[PDB]
Amino acid sequence: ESAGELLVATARTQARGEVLEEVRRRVREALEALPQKPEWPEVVRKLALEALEALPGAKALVANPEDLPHLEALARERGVELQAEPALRLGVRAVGAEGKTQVENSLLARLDRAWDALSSKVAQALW
Amino acid sequence: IPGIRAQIRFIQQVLEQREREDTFRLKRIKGKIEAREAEEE
Amino acid sequence: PVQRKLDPNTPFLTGMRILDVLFPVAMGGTAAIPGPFGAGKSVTQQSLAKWSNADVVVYVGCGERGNEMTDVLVEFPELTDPKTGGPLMHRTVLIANTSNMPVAAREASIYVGVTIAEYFRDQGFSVALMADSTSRWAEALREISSRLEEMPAEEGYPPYLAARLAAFYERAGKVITLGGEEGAVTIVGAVSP
Amino acid sequence: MIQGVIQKIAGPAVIAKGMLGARMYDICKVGEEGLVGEIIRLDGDTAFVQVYEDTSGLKVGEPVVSTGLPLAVELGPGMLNGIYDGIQRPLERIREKTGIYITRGVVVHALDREKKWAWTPMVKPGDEVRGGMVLGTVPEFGFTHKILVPPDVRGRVKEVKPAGEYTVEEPVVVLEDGTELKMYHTWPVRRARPVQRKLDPNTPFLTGMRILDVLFPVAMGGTAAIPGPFGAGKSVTQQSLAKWSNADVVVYVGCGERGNEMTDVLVEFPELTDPKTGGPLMHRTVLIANTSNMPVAAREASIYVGVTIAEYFRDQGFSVALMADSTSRWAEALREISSRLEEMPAEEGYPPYLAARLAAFYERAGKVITLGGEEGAVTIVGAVSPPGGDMSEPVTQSTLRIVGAFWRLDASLAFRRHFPAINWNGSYSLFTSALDPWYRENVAEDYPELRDAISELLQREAGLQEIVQLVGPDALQDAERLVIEVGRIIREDFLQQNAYHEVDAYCSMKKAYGIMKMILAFYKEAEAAIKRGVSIDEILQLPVLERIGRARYVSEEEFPAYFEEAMKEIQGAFKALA
Amino acid sequence: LLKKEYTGITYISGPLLFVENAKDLAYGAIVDIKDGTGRVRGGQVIEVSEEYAVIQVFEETTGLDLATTSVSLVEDVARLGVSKEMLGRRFNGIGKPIDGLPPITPEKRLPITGLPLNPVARRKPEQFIQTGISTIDVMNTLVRGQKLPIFSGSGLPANEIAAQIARQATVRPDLSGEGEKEEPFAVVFAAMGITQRELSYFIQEFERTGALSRSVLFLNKADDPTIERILTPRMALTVAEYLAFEHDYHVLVILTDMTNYCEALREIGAAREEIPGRRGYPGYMYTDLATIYERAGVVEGKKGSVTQIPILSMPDDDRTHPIPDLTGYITEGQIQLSRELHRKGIYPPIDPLPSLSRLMNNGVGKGKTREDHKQVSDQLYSAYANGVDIRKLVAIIGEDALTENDRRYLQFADAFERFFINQGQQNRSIEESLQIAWALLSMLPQGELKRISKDHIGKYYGQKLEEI
Amino acid sequence: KKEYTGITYISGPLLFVENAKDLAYGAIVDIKDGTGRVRGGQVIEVSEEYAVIQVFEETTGLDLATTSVSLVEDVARLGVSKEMLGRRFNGIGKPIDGLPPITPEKRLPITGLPLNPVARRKPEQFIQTGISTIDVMNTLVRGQKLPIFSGSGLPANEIAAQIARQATVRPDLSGEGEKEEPFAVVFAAMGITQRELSYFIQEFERTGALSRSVLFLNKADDPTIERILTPRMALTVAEYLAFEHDYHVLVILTDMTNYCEALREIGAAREEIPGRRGYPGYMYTDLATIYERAGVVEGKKGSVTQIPILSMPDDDRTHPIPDLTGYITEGQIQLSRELHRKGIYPPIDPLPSLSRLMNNGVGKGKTREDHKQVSDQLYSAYANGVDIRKLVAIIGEDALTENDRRYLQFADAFERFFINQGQQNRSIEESLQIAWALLSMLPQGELKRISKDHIGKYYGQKLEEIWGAP
Amino acid sequence: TEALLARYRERAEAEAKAVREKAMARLDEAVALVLKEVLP
Repeated sequence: ESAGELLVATARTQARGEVLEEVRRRVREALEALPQKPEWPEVVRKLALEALEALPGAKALVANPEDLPHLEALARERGVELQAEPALRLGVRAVGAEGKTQVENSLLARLDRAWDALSSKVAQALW
Repeated sequence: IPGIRAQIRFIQQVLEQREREDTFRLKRIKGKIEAREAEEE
Repeated sequence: PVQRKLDPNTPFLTGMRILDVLFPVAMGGTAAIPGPFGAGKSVTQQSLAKWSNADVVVYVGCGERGNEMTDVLVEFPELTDPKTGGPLMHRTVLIANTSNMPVAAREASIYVGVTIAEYFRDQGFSVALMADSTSRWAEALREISSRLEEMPAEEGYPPYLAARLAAFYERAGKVITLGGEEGAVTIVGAVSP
Repeated sequence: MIQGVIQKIAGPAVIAKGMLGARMYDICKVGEEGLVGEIIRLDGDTAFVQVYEDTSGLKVGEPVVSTGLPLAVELGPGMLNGIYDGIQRPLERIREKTGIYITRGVVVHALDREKKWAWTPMVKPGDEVRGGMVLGTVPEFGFTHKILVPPDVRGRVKEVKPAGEYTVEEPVVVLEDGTELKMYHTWPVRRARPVQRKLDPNTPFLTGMRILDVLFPVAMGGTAAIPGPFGAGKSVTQQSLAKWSNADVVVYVGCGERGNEMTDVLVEFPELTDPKTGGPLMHRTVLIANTSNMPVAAREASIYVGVTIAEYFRDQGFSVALMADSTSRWAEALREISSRLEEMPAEEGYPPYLAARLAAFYERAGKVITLGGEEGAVTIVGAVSPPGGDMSEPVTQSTLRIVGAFWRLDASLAFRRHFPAINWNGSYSLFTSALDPWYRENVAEDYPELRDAISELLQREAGLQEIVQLVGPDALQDAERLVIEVGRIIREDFLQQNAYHEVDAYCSMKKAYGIMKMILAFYKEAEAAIKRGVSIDEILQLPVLERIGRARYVSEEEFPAYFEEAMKEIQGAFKALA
Repeated sequence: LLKKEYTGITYISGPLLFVENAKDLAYGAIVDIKDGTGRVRGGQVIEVSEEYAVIQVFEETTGLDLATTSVSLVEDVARLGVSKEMLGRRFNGIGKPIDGLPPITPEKRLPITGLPLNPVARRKPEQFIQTGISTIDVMNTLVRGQKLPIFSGSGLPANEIAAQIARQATVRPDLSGEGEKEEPFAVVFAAMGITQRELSYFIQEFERTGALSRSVLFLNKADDPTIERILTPRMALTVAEYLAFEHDYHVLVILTDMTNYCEALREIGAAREEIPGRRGYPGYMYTDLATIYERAGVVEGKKGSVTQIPILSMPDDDRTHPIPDLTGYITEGQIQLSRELHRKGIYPPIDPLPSLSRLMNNGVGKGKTREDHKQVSDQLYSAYANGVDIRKLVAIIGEDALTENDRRYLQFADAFERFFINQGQQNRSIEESLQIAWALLSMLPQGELKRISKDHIGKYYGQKLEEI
Repeated sequence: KKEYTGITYISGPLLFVENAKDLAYGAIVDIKDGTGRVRGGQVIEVSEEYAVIQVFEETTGLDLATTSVSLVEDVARLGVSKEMLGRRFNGIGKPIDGLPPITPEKRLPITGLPLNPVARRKPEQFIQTGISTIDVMNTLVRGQKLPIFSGSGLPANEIAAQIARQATVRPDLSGEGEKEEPFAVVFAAMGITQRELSYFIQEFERTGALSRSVLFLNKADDPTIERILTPRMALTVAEYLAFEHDYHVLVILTDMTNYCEALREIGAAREEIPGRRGYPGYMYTDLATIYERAGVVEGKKGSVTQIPILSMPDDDRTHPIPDLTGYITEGQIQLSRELHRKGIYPPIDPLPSLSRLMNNGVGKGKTREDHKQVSDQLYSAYANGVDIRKLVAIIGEDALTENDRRYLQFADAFERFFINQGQQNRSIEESLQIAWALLSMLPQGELKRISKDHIGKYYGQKLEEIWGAP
Repeated sequence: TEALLARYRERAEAEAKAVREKAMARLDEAVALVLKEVLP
């Protein structure tokens, strides 16, 4: 009977899922390729600025040592401290004044937080 | 016999409900007393 | 405020034989209609709204089904007032706070309905106020008292429940208004034990 | 390892300091004696520990050390033929080391660490392994015990030890990552073991008892409940189920039973003989034994330990029969624990989450496709013994909401020397509709209709009791007397079963179908005769009734002959009879 | 798009945990609790103050500590991604797939609590759903947009009745006048801690009828956490409302074992130490159940509809239990099942006397089936009540002491149970059910039918029990 | 030795002591005031901030300035020895007989350890109580727990004293037997009055039963902690004797209702939310710790047998105390108010009485081969007799069948001769003889529960053997 | 008969291929959209 149309439906859904996962893979590759290019310091500075703005008061600013020279300008100007850490790349992380809150602005996390909403737009664009 | 059974069930439910209410009141009062002790000793 | 309280002497004809004959309620009186679910509380209340001899009918939907307020909104405009001859909805005021609406608002709904009824009484009318369920007002009181962390009386209800119900039901009566006219408020309240 | 110091002692409840980092529901060792407890609360730098054993003699300042793992069971070779507590403590070794009393803080390993096992590897270096796959094999009595990769382990094999005799602790497969896979692994008792897919109740669990296998069947992977009246022969029925069922392994959980009832269980099972092999049945059984004076934590964890062991043997690819005795006692233990935690009681003092826990226990049963791709099942038969026998009790009501079959053992039948003492007017099964196709393919195409006819006859005979009581059987007319007597024949020749007989102790579905068909054919011919005018007193004298009387006692290899012969003689009797 | 983590856990006890400097956690906000193992589990903010925030975890708290645990913010409001592609999928009770297919691409993200329907925006449920079961179609008619639960017992076949209603329910536009083309039902099935057996039955039936292609399944099993049991019906009804009032669907929602929902509610309320009600159930259980049931209905200016058939097992077979009582005050009637009829072998075992449909009168009559429907129903109720009364009397004084009138009423009651209630799996048209009803009424004198007008009695009285 | 004077709170039975982290949980402490009086107490909660002492007796003279606390023992312990036989103690072990104190062979904790369930053995030997309604119909087996359910004003104390004076083992009935089998009775009286104390002293001293008994007598005005400790000390002595000197010990606990009320009072004293009907949610565990301490162990020749006596609060078998006791024990001997007020002593109603383990301890090699069937026939005959006795009030005797009248006469004779034995002491042989004499009053043929061999062997005795000297 | 199921299998394979081929054209633009929406 027409119950065999389930095969067509599941095939279509599985193909769409594979396409979306490939799009995500390419996005992750592009993200990890950003720091190598010269345009990375400004985006990281903006990320750190937003992270600080999210804290009513930040005790310190945390980023990988390769970013510390680029973030020193904001760190000293904003008056907050700073410390090196093998933290997540592609962004900067903030620590609350009391030391019990923490805001992270990594792009590898922003992608995870934005994929659920962006999936509909990406699917519309693809098809 | 069904009538007596129904009456027994009704009275059992009433008594159990009253016991539950008493226990809940005791617990709430005890918790309030503990909070008062913690806040002001 | 009122000028005087009078002794009820005229009937509040509900249009139902059992209530009108065996258990009458006067125009300044009060009545409770408790019953288990499926017994016909809502049909009786709507019948009182449809056929009563009251100048103005104030219906209060405290924490009851919303379909029962849609029923009134959709049917009353097509029905005729027993006396005035115009649309029935023209003599009706609806206060709706359904079961899925905010819990704290049930108390406010009771009080708003009673105040509107008292106002129309002050104009010199005979007002019928129907409370769809006072048990839900009691539930709202219980929830708020739970948040206030108060000690409960029987079945979790705050000990001041009887006082609230009394203040509500004692706003009924045939009175001589401050303007010298005569008016009344009949309260028929429904309990959902 | 997290270490602290006792701050407050009040009954079984101990508060510990310096316990920052301790995890919820971890197992902790309290005091110098190392008494085992469970972390039930965390507050600042403190942890609330509820100690299983008595805390007399403890002092403030004594050390509290956290193990870091929750309540877990050791799963591996050496569990069969074992007698354990509610927390998997081998009782024979405790007796050997401590006497006739159980002392505080007796540390003994579940699996013996000195016995050697014959290891036959089934993997080679470079093979990939995933959770549930079979690394190797070991012979345990009559069982090809499969050693399984723990469900949360993956990697590429590096070293596989050769064949030989090894202790359970010895690494036997070392993965490229470095993980060392021993012959056993620990699993939490409150976490259901992973599986690929749960299947449907399509196939039956053959208990070997006619009444249960026909009128109130339980599917492989299903759940059943029996009430334990005194004098109803519950123990004999349970033992017969253990002996004659199609389960490859039997797990028996006593979760708070009386001292002498547990003595009876522990003295009788070792004397039970496995029909499949003739050796002891305990070679195929695991016993969890708890008395009412043992710690409350043990009594609460008994059923979880039992179900975890059953799930392990299921993953090995077996069908396991789990028989929890007096889940009411387990509910009492749960009630006591909840009371000590200062929780709100619901209904008869039971915690509000009694039904949820009972459901989570009963619904680890089911026929499954294991992580290794094999097929196994766990069937649960829990016993509900309310103190007064009232069925409105919360435990019985919660159980009946979740189980698929209810077999009402009744003492009244046992008083009438009817065994098994199962009442067919209060019992029910919710599996028959799902099991119909299996019956149509495996026993006979008309078996369901015959079973329905037998049920209808029993119902009719129940309806006629109000007349037989006022006026004896002799007064009833011929048709009603035929109904009464076909009911007697059913009760005596199909529903009764002597558990101590050589042949009648076990009945196959074919044997039951044959007996039912004979009875119904006799009833049809007898109705015809009564409509022809033959007095019923003449019908009851036929020797064919005597032949139907002995059908129970004919062997399985002989029953077919007996069966067609008796059918022919049934047709002969009434045709010949005038 | 910023991930804010809070590591100030102060107190973990049972299902609750407290976080200190969490002033930026909204009330009702969904959080994410991460442990040292990296395991990620969710919870909800149930109280927030300047001192701490109270979070209730949707699963057990095993493995939580105050050193390595952290809570992050998922959303300020509990939301569910929805689409028209949910049809044909299976979910976990939180929303995640269990069918192996890739996750859904959300067209919108709607709050799961929903919002109350404005009483001015609803229209009156009018359309008649022919369930194929006479006891419902003639006596307890189900109208589209109605919430009509099934009151069942411990071992009675309510799941079978729900499956049969799903398979057979139709609209019958020919009687209504329009004669429109068929508009099949979409089915949203929510499970609240069911056994594998009931789930297997349901899946097998839906596969047999090909319903899964137009169904959404939310499955919370007995092995799943009890706290998540509260989210499942809200997810199901959010999906149903989205479909009905954004894509003009007619959704039939089946919520199975609402008693499990109420047990989970009681467990949570006991944990929170709230003022209880009648048997330990929270004082707000009526409001919580209303927030679920009231989400059904029909909206003015839209073509879709959401109709609900909750299934709850009355504990110990008593209406006066809090769960059936509070459901009765909310729902628009109830279809109660009888253990006696079940023991006699009658399927579906629906006892008319304790069963009611409040919205019956708005969906039966001229242009809404047949003009004799309501009077026939009332006459059947009166006659069956008389028969039951005389059956009670006969159990005391026997049959010989009866009048001819009483004997006719007993025979009517027995024939009613044997032919009207007992129909097996057969799908009956409304006309067939009314024909059987009139044949049963024909067993009584033509002057005992006080509820039927003389015209209808003339029109239909006379047929014998010969339906085939 | 060491004294703690940092007392900071007195209220009710509790006392808070500061800087007492050396005190172990559960310790026993002496409390001294200015007058020099010394009170006892138990440490019930120890914390860094303070320790909580539950004071035995009352606090009618204590003050924060002068009171001090000192340590007696880390764990409640009892010094035991075989010289306890013939002695009377007070629930904490202090002698109250006027004799010097005992010299303990060892000192043993009173919260005894659980018995390993693999060490236990199936009860198979009976102990003769001397009362026919128990020996023949509700037999008591070694290692059994068979409580006596009594009422408000029924003579349970007298029955307890009689069982104490008459209890014996019967090796002669078990094959070749053994040259000797020591027997002892432990007697725990919880919450008794001065009247009952005098009665027990006199009964034990007037027949020489003291020489084989140990008495732990707790009065009603004595402290409640003493009431809770009394059964534990009794069972500690019983286990000592049984499993270290091969005695057969019979433990009689006089009033378990008083124990449970004491438990409730102390639970409230320790600030615990009560459970069902006001009793602690852990009452089941405590009652199991008391009861489950009896049994027979493998490889040991001794045994501990228990007879808990409890008064049903309102003749209600569903009250928590009788309910849990039945849910943990192995039968019940129930006393009858009707039989009591008709003059029958001891008033045991056979119909509601049961002994689960009876079938193991009766038969060949123990009692007699006809025991079980005689008991079943007696039960059935008495039931029919009672039913017919109620029917005759309506239908009259002339409308009954002859068999019915025989059952009527059997019921009358059964009540007058089997249940009503007074202070006599009956061996199992005498009881079985009376049973067969009573059964002879029914036609041989209505005895459907007894095999023909036993009938031919024993049927036909004359009731004059007992009717001539009841 | 099984012929219908085989036909549906062929149709499903064709549909999956068509979806993949259609997607292959615009994938880079989708990546650009995601990058624009994820960056600050």
